[PDB]
Amino acid sequence: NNLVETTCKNTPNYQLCLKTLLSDKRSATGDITTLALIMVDAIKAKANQAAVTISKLRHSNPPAAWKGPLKNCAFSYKVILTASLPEAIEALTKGDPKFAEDGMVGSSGDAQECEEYFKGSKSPFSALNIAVHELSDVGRAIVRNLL
Repeated sequence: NNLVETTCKNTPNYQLCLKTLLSDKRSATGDITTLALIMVDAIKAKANQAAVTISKLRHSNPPAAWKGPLKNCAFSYKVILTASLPEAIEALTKGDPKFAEDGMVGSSGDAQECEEYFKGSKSPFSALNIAVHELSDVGRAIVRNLL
């Protein structure tokens, strides 16, 4: 709480860090490594739901325009969920920060690149790409205190 506020001040989105951490029961007691894992779980929750939305979009006769971007975005979310986030969870739980930052750098890039494919058109799940990107950015900054 004291630590939560201070932790969140050292991030590029103070309000998103705080709304995210204060909404999880683990933040009251948790040390900063716990705050890091709470963020990673929030990125994961949004990434899982983007993956679901993409699948639903691709199998329901999608506009020809969305077909490339959705294909590509499906893969980006596969990388976030089965590589980047598990690694960052590995590194916080049993390793060292450094690699968590790598996984948060990755997931932030992948979520933006997915959004970028819709540029010049209407983007079907913008709030979810932006949330994954911004949560990952907050996450990056938290792990970057640890170093």
